[PDB]
Amino acid sequence: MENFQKVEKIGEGTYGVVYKARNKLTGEVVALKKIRLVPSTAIREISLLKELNHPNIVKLLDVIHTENKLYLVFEFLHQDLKKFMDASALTGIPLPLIKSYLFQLLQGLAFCHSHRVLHRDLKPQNLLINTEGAIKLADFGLARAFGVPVRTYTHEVVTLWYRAPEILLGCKYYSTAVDIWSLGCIFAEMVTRRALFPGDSEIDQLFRIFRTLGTPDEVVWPGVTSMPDYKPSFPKWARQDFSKVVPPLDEDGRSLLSQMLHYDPNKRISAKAALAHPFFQDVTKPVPHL
Ligand SMILES: NS(=O)(=O)c1ccc(Nc2cc(OC3CCCCC3)nc3ncnn23)cc1
Repeated sequence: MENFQKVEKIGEGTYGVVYKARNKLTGEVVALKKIRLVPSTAIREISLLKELNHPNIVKLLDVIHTENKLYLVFEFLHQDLKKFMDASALTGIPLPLIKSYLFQLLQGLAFCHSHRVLHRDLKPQNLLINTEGAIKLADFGLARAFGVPVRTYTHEVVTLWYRAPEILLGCKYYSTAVDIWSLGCIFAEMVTRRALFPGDSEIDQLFRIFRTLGTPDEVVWPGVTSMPDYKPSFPKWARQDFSKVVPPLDEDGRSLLSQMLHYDPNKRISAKAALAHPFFQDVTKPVPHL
């Protein structure tokens, strides 16, 4: 900590407070995360994350494990997608910039997924943007290293809006498909300027998904009915049209979105396949206003 002069609180992250800080010796401006907790397995896992380098992954600069405490030092980025969505809500983020952002995030996912590393907790607050038009994923890999709690150290409720249905149904093992689900949710929210599934409990989250995509059954999701938290008693809603769900989105975007939101994680499109989808045929990289 003392190697760093705290500039300001960015805010309270999943695992502890996050600060903009300056490296008092190198001049480097960084995001400093204190990890609220020791454990040798978290140490070796975090150490593996140091090598997982990609232009759309927030760079982990250093792990500081001193005085039985853990700090992570990241590349600093000045804005998150939530702030940027809020800032541009009168008109929406332009479609070419949505496409650029989705394309870059899928490249980041594809890279981490090829190394068997998952995010598990994608959300506008951990998608970070710069002035060169780049978008980057923050906190990749941390969930496996430390977990995902219900509440933060500060009692802020962790959001369920981007949680994949297999998680809500009590899947014990997560696949890369959970990140594709979240990213699809974020894609829809960029387009409509409304969260897709703003649940405020697990059942509310599940039943919001169900009311939009239809209650899943054995037809669309082989094995759904034997999942831990599946209840035969769930109401059986019918699916709605994507035309009604994400209106302005064109037929390519709707078609991609549909594949990122398949119930069965095995049927859900991979980041690699999604990058080849016709939706990206005219992708470009605009500069955002910021
Ligand atoms: N002003 S802002 O748009 O809210 C914003 C958002 C994000 C940052 N930077 C940030 C934030 C961050 O974690 C966030 C997660 C959500 C709670 C606040 C900390 N991790 C990071 N790694 C590199 N930059 N960085 C700075 C400002």
